[PDB]
Amino acid sequence: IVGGQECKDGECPWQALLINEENEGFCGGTILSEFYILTAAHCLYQAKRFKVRVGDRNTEQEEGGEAVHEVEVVIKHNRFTKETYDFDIAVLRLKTPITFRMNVAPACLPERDWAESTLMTQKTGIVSGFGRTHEKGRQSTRLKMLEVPYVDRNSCKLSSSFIITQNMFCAGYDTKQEDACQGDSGGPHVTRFKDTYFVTGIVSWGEGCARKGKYGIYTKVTAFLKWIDRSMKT
Amino acid sequence: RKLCSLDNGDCDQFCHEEQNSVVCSCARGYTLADNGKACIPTGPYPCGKQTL
Ligand SMILES: C[C@@H](C(=O)N1CCC(=O)N(C)CC1)N1CC[C@H](NS(=O)(=O)c2ccc3cc(Cl)ccc3c2)C1=O
Ligand SMILES: [Ca+2]
Repeated sequence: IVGGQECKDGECPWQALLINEENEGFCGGTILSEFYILTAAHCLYQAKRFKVRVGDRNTEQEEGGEAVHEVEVVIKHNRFTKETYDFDIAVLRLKTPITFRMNVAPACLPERDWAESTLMTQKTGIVSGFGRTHEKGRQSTRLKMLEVPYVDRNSCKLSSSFIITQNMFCAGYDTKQEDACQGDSGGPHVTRFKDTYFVTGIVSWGEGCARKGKYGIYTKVTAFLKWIDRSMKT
Repeated sequence: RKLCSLDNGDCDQFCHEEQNSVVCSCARGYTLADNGKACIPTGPYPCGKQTL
């Protein structure tokens, strides 16, 4: 996350971190329930074997709220394509259930019509992660969050060098130097409604980070709610 | 602006229009309150809530 603020105690409890064989974070995820994590399909090609860490706000200290979970089943959308990042979504079923506590809680899955008419029409959403704090730097050891305005669909298509499909949406800023960045992929885009946070997007891709005339591109969760529901039942 | 377009039909969470009237509902792990509008967490760590 470029710009934004540190997630303070309990503020981003649905954040999940995918960590490789060497215990380094490489992608984010969103806690959906005690057994399931939502992430980006493109993150699945970033490591051979991986685990999921929850409750971690600082990757340098061992507090006692952090827990590592092994993945039992990886459910990748069958239409995911490397070429365009269309269908950039996956659901992970964990081997053991997540214990909810301070800094560990699920985000809510909204109903489709209501999310489209009420959540995605809000001014802003919130993206979070342990990704780079600058386009060329290293991963953040602190969890960060950033308020990102929803971008007009016409504007986004005009700004982009690549196709923005109906499974994607844009958020962020035209020139203001704030955006998600490398390593934030797969993490949560949530929208607040009456002090309740609903999953609305998955951090997917961008033409660099916080570049002038460019926005962040997110997987449109509302297009996959039935898919997600089906994935969490088997 | 009428029904669900009017301040979310006064619903805490999901709003639907059925037969010209508002019907509120809630996310999994919440129960609809007696007033049929508010959503009450069924147990600890309800989805979508910042912790403490
Ligand atoms: C265009 C896209 C790319 O090469 N691909 C792969 C193929 C392609 O051409 N597509 C359009 C799909 C995306 N790329 C190029 C660089 C960039 N990588 S990144 O690590 O800086 C990155 C990753 C995720 C991001 C998410 C948000 Cl919301 C904002 C910025 C991000 C920056 C990146 O993602
Ligand atoms: Ca820690």
